[PDB]
Amino acid sequence: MIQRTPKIQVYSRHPAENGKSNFLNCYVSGFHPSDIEVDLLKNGERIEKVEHSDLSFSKDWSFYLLYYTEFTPTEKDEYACRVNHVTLSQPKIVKWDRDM
Amino acid sequence: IPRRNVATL
Amino acid sequence: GSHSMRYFYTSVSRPGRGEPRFISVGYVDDTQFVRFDSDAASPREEPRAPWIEQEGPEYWDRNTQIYKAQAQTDRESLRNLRGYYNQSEAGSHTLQSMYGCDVGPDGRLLRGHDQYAYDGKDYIALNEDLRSWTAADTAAQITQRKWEAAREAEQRRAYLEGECVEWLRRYLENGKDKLERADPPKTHVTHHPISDHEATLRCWALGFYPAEITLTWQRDGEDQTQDTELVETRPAGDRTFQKWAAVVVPSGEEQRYTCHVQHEGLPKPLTLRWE
Repeated sequence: MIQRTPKIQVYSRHPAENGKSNFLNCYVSGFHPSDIEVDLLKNGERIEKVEHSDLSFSKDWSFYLLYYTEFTPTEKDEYACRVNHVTLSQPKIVKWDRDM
Repeated sequence: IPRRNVATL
Repeated sequence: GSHSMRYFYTSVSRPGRGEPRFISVGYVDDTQFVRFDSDAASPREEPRAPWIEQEGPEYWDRNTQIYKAQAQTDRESLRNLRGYYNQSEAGSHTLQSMYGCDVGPDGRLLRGHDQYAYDGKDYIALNEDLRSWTAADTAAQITQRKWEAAREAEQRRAYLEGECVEWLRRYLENGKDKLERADPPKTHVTHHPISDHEATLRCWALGFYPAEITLTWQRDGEDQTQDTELVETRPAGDRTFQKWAAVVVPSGEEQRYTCHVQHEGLPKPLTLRWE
């Protein structure tokens, strides 16, 4: 049985502007098996109604999903993506940085 | 359009 | 140009919790256009691109019945597979399937694809000749002997050379600019002081289609491959892609650095700079 650790990127659909509606994305890729838990966090709290792309996979059979929610970035509000997978001994938290 | 295929492995 | 259609199926067993979960998605090049999920309230093929919505109710109805039958077939395959590998009947296993056609500008079949992976590992693949199989191990040889005896490759050829190519040709016509015309990236450079002696130059490519792209930094015309941080190309969530490349440079040396962008949608390769 192959296990592959997820790669994670957290980013906005468009370049962030404080007080402009946008999309917060958490792209989880390269993982196996497909069982995965992905939460978007605002100030450490789970965002509800978060949607995701249909389970797909690359030429090497590794899975990818986009988790996304509508959001209005501000100066103060902190966003992150929290991923749980059999390959991770701890949940992996990647912070949103508007410059990345 | 997807294929119809009833072959099992 | 050259184009592809692919169907990606994932079956995941959950013994004790009911039949395996079956998910299918269909792609033309880098565009997803259909999905099916066996665990939906009313499982059916659904559109995921605007240009397939035009397809009539018999299209949707045929495909739905095919996915439901394939979920049952995959369920049988997973049973056979845990048997071939002498595995516990309690555990969860994955069967993935990937099939479709590559066609040239003339819309003629270049290559057919029809392969399978079990627990994330190559299991069996139809060869380029579309008449013979490559088995990964002795388990896969069981499948191979059965499919040879049953002339499965001959049955599958018909779809890959026929319906696959003609329906792709149809989708390409109906997608029009969305599928045949590349969307060039919107590019810009940002500058991120680290300290009084170092700064990050980040070269952005946003909103491009298809996904294939090259971003490089050059110092005085020389590639800076060793010192470039390149993120994996990522979906924007709106059918377009994003990428960036970053280099750490000495403060006051920014003018020596240029970002170079290659994408199908650009009239010619771009040179960008901090400006």
